[PDB]
This record gives sequence, C-alpha cells and structure tokens, in this order.
Amino acid sequence: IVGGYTCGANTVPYQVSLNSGYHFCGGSLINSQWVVSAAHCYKSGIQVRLGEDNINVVEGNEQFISASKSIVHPSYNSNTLNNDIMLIKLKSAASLNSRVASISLPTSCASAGTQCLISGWGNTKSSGTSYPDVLKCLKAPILSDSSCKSAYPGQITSNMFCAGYLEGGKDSCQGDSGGPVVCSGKLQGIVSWGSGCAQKNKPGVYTKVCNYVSWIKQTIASN
Ligand SMILES: NCCc1c[nH]c2ccccc12
Ligand SMILES: [Ca+2]
Repeated sequence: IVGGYTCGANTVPYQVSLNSGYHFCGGSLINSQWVVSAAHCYKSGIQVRLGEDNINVVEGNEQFISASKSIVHPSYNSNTLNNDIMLIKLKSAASLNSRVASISLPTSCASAGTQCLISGWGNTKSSGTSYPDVLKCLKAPILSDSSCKSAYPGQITSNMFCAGYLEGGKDSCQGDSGGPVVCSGKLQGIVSWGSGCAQKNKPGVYTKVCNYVSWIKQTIASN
C-alpha cells in the first residue's frame, strides 16, 4: 500500500496472508474455512496465515492453517485478468474471535463514491521497493465506471472497478494482490491489477465481488 497508514495490529481481522515460504498475496476470510483471493494469486503449497500484523514475527494471535484446496474461477482469463477471483479452503476451521473474523459478502454492488478500506503487506513505494512488515491500510473511494474506462481504455470489464485517486500518490501495490476492499462492512473488491502503483491517472483496479456471490455461495456449499 502506497501512501497509506499503519492499520494497527489485528484491526482488520478478516485480512489474511497467503504464505508459500514467504508472503506472496493477500486474502479475505469469509467464513471459518474459506478465503477469497485473486486468481492471479494461484499456486500450490499455500498456508493461510490469520491473525497477522507483523508477518515476520510471531506475536501471539496468529493461526497458521494449510490450504486443502484452491478453486480458481472457471472463467478466469490470466491475460485480461477478467474474473480475477479464487477460493481457498482451509484444512481445518479457523477459531473465530475479535482478532480473527470473517467479512460479509455483499448483498448489493457498491457505487462510485463509496468509501472503502484497502489493506495489505505490499510495497509502500511507487518507484522504489520497500516492504512493510506490519499491515498497511488505505481509505479510498470507488471511482465511476466512466473514469475507470477512461484511465484504462479497452481493459475494464463488467467484473472490475477502479478505486483510488486520479491524482496519484495513494494506491494498492505489489504484494497487496488478492487482498480486500471493504466498504461499509462488506467485501466489495479484491486487489487485482493496475499500471504501476500510485501513478497519476492510473488508479488501482479491483475485482467486482458482488458479481461473484452466487458462485462463491454455491461453491462453498458443495466443497
Ligand atoms: N494497484 C495495485 C495493483 C497491482 C497488483 N499487483 C501488482 C504488481 C505490480 C504493480 C501493480 C500491481
Ligand atoms: Ca506475525
């Protein structure tokens, strides 16, 4: 997260870290046994890390649980990043508490101008590289479809939205991928793609979770 703030430990209880020997992606806990992330985050050998703040230190609130299965969306296209969503099932159910908690799925899609919280352990520089150990947060508005389409001609599908600032300086970034965009207590987005981080006129692009609720529910119900 570029231009954000330190969230504070365990203040974003649904935020998970996906670890394959190192943190590679974020995710959102949506029930005791399932995580939602980006399809571009797919790999084998994932351990889900819940209750994290400093990802490099064991601070006492973590649960580390291996993934038993991953389900990439059937229509994901890695080239266009259309349908950039994936479910991860835990080998065992997390123990839910104040510091490890699920986030509700949307009942309706959020509008342009809604204020959201974006979070992650990704790069904090738009040109350099610096990775934070503690969770970073950004408050950002959803942008109009028209402005998003204008920013990225020919690339924005019905399954994506922009959030952020056209002026630059505040954005999600590398390593934030798969992480949450929560608006009014609902998961509305997943960190998906952008052109660089925090560049003028290149806001971040997010998977539109509201479009996937039926798939997520049905998938969970049968897996
Ligand atoms: N807005 C951040 C989108 C993003 C995800 N992974 C990345 C890697 C490099 C640059 C941007 C990104
Ligand atoms: Ca830790």
